[PDB]
Amino acid sequence: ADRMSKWTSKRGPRSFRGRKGRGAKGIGFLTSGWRFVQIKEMVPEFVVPDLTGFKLKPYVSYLAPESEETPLTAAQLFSEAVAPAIEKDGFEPTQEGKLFQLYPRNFLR
Amino acid sequence: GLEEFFDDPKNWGQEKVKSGAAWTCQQLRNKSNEDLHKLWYVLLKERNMLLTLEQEAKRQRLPMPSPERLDKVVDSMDALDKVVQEREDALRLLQTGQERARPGAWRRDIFGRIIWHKFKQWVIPWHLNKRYNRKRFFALPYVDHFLRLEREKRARIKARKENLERKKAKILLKKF
Amino acid sequence: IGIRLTLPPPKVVDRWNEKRAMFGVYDNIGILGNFEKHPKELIRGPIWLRGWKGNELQRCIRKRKMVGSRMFADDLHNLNKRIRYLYKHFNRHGKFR
Amino acid sequence: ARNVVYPLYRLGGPQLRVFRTNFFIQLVRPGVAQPEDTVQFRIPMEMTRVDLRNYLEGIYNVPVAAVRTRVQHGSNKRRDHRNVRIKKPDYKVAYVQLAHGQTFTFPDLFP
Amino acid sequence: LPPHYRYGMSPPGSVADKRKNPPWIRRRPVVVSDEDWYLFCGDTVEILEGKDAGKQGKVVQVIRQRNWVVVGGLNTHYRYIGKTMDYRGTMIPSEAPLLHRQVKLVDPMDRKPTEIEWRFTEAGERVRVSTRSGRIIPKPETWIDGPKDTSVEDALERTYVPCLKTLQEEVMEAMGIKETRKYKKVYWY
Amino acid sequence: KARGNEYQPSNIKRKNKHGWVRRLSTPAGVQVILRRMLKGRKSLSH
RNA sequence: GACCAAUCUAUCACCCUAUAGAAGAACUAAUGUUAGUAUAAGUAACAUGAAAACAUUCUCCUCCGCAUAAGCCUGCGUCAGAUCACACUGACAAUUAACAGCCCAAUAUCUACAAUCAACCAACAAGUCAUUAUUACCCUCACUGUCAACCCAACACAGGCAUGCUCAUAAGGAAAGGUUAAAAAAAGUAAAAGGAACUCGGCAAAUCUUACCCCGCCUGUUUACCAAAAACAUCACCUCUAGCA
RNA sequence: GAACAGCUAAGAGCACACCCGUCUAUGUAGCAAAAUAGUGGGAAGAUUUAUAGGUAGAGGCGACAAACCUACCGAGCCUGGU
RNA sequence: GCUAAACCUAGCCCCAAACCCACUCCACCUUACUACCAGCAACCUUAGCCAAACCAUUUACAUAAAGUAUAGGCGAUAGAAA
Ligand SMILES: [Mg+2]
Ligand SMILES: [Mg+2]
Ligand SMILES: [Mg+2]
Ligand SMILES: [Mg+2]
Ligand SMILES: [Mg+2]
Ligand SMILES: [Mg+2]
Ligand SMILES: [Mg+2]
Ligand SMILES: [Mg+2]
Ligand SMILES: [Mg+2]
Ligand SMILES: [Mg+2]
Ligand SMILES: [Mg+2]
Ligand SMILES: [Mg+2]
Ligand SMILES: [Mg+2]
Ligand SMILES: [Mg+2]
Ligand SMILES: [Mg+2]
Ligand SMILES: [Mg+2]
Ligand SMILES: [Mg+2]
Ligand SMILES: [Mg+2]
Ligand SMILES: [Mg+2]
Ligand SMILES: [Mg+2]
Ligand SMILES: [Mg+2]
Ligand SMILES: [Mg+2]
Ligand SMILES: [Mg+2]
Ligand SMILES: [Mg+2]
Ligand SMILES: [Mg+2]
Ligand SMILES: [Mg+2]
Ligand SMILES: [Mg+2]
Ligand SMILES: [Mg+2]
Repeated sequence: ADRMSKWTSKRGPRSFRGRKGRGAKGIGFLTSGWRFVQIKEMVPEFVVPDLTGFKLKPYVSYLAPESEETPLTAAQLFSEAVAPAIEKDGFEPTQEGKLFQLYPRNFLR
Repeated sequence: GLEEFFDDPKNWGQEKVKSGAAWTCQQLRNKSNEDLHKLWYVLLKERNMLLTLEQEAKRQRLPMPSPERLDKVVDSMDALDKVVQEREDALRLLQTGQERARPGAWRRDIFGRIIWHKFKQWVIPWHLNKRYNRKRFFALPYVDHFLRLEREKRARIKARKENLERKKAKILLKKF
Repeated sequence: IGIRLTLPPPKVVDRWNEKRAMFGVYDNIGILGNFEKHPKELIRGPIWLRGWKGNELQRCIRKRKMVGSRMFADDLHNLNKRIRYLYKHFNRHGKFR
Repeated sequence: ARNVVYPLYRLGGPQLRVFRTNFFIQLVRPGVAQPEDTVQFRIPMEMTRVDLRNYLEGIYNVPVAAVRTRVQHGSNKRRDHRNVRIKKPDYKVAYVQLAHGQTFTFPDLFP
Repeated sequence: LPPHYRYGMSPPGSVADKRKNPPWIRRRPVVVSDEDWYLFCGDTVEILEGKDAGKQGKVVQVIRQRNWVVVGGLNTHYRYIGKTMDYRGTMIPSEAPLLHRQVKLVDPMDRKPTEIEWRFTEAGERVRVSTRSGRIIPKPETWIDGPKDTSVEDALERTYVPCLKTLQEEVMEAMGIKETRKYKKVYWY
Repeated sequence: KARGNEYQPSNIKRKNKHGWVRRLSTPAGVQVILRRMLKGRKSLSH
């Protein structure tokens, strides 16, 4: 009997305690006989490259110069990638069957 | 290895570190994608190390040598994330001209307030999903009274703030 | 104790203020301004009244029939309650009858 | 990552990738002296067991054998002058166990 | 922080400041305006009120939150710092703030208290200019690399190549990972 | 007998008798939640 | 009818006063409201078993204690300061699943002989547990609960709380702050002769008990919170209504 | 779904747990805005109870107590008319 | 002299004037802050207190005309336009 007490998994009964739970993000499902199925495709794979011979460092030196901030826009990217437009003197309009679709967020981060 | 969770043992017990200057936005924009990913990974490792050091210091009941480095690492991570988001937004605008990565649309719930409904992504269409069918979207007429009451409360708050600013300006003028 | 102790600061008062020095000016324009504007239009106040004394109940009915069309819900309800109470207290309660 | 919508894998979809991880992790000192080669970790909420396993195996390459996570509850018996409750931030805890009997010991600082 | 925060001499992040202004104070906020500030930290100023009404010094701190300016070696009040134990201890002359107007800026060679204007010059653009004459009053006022420091040229290589290739796809192509599977269409409601 | 003990706490019955679903099924609970939001309370319903 | 304490307004005042405009304009009381403080009052209520090297030992009680569904959320462990002395104030971290929860692809389709040691004996209240053929399916250990002296009664409340367990022991606790025992009351031990003769009543405590009248079939329920019945209900009888999904 | 020792031997009898409280005494700003012991009736059945859902006032329910419906029900409180 | 006594600035009411707000990141109608899979939903004469000493028909939601006509258990009252 508390309104300010935020409802969580440490309050309700066994049913709601095991149903809700913290941000678990369902990775698989159950198969009748309480036999969870770990879908290998849904398990994330941390793509970590090799940090061999890295030049930069997580900290910069104050001796470096200072430059103005200019948020990149679509016009600048178009002006940069302007090779075929000038050669006229390749584009992906429809990307429904593409690997990582742009408009519908299908790629993680 | 687990040794990466801590800095150079030679620096253990000094209350001073020589490292600062966070990665600005222009410096991150002037870099490739692989270099940006490597820098992000190194910054994440440094953040993990600094968080472990902070927890150890809190457990040992001692102050921090210099959280400025942690603040600068967090700022650099935020700047890298913002640059990546801006690049993705530019690519999306040049590919389809669609605003906001996550799709959505405006809708009217029961309260009537125009809320930006967020898509949950499903497998089956909407004309047969039992759960989504229950999530109706209409305010009905009787909620007009509550909407008018909320609008009147907002107008009262705005008028109160305006009179407050006017009285403050009058008092300031009286003082001089 | 109810009475305070230390006296107050010197309440400065500018008798020759911009409003005081011009208070009552440009009034009575009708008797000598070939009658062009009534003094009742000079006062700056409510819109439902601007040159009519009246009374409490009468002023309330005026504000209702002149501003009630754009008044808030709670304000309109309070005004109606006040009008009804004033009517019940005037046309029934009282003395000399 | 954390606080980000994931792509629902139907059936014949590609392998789920995770570029530029958001959530972080940090180890702490054993509370009641844990067994050998048993490292503790304070994991946020949006993180599972296999997630941490892959995270470690990909970043630090630590030969993680078994993991056993759990959620901890934050204190809440404290009020300010306003008589308002204060719930500390909750976090998940894990007990990673190295393989091959590497035998790891929690290092100490501030000599 | 809550509104009407009486900014004291101590910064808004010290133990003394927190002890002075606990989270249950409701004092009377002092009235202060004056957005075009000009008194910076380290400027030759001259006091014209109270003690040392003429002696020049140097500004140390400038708390613009309440229009306060601290000068070095002027308007100092003595204090028994700490004292740790129950005895004499040691006395130190602690400075005090001073509101603007009363404390004006000092000229280079003239060395007199005069008002400064914000004239838009051709140098781009607004700069201090005395009233008695020109005199552009200037503003007031080494790092060896470390183990985790980048450099001076690595951060200016400019390796970005604008190409519609996406970061995820580029990383996948660089790492050599292959995935012939296709992403079937999904619903969004 | 002791009449100072009538409360039998149970999250199930509590959420079933005063739940968002039950408060939005009928217009009664809708008006209740609207009035609560207009009043300015922190918690709208259990 | 004659004056007048306070305020704002327009008038020279300016160690506090005058002319006119206004009343939310003037308190010994309305078992009036808010804040502190007298009054019974330092009176009623109150705890902490003993020795001691504070290691440890001794005396007594126990229908209580163990784990769990319901319920709470860190609520007598450490670190420094606060004090019947402290569970009080700030940091420390716990509680890691194998126990329980989080659970079932479709189409036609069918389970007459209950359980009660179920075989003798059977009975009425007729009863809790099953699958057949085809299609497609082959990746497998993800998430939550795990503490305490604990829940609901405004209190640290002789009060209320289910399941499997020895119910007195391997669990669980201390009725006596220290002195004397004035008066009154209550819970217990015994009583020289009577055993109900004070009392409207055999109404507390002990025997353990014989024969009657009224009413109620007997069980069961009622006015939770003063009346628990000679009232309420029916196994038995009887009146009326209804020819149907 | 759960509970009902044992003893004598059937909506049988005594009696554990357990259900309610006919009576005394204490309490009456107390342990309690309804408590403490036995004498009390039942305790394989009109029996008690853990969980969930349904019956809401011109109403529901009611082995009629014109009783109960969140401490005060000859009809619980709130809102707006008041 | 213990306990006490005062500070006034944050903000409030009136109209005078415009017509207001509203998605960075995940989460929210199932048990709200829950990534995930086969089924009806809408439009309703408001009553009532009170006054006629009860009470049923009755009782209110710029200026002048005018509180006139008119309606009214023709009594308490209501009350327009050209
Ligand atoms: Mg009580
Ligand atoms: Mg008085
Ligand atoms: Mg009295
Ligand atoms: Mg009085
Ligand atoms: Mg007395
Ligand atoms: Mg004791
Ligand atoms: Mg436990
Ligand atoms: Mg004593
Ligand atoms: Mg004898
Ligand atoms: Mg005798
Ligand atoms: Mg006698
Ligand atoms: Mg006699
Ligand atoms: Mg007798
Ligand atoms: Mg007998
Ligand atoms: Mg009978
Ligand atoms: Mg009674
Ligand atoms: Mg009785
Ligand atoms: Mg009967
Ligand atoms: Mg019968
Ligand atoms: Mg009796
Ligand atoms: Mg009495
Ligand atoms: Mg009986
Ligand atoms: Mg019996
Ligand atoms: Mg028995
Ligand atoms: Mg009622
Ligand atoms: Mg009346
Ligand atoms: Mg009447
Ligand atoms: Mg007209």
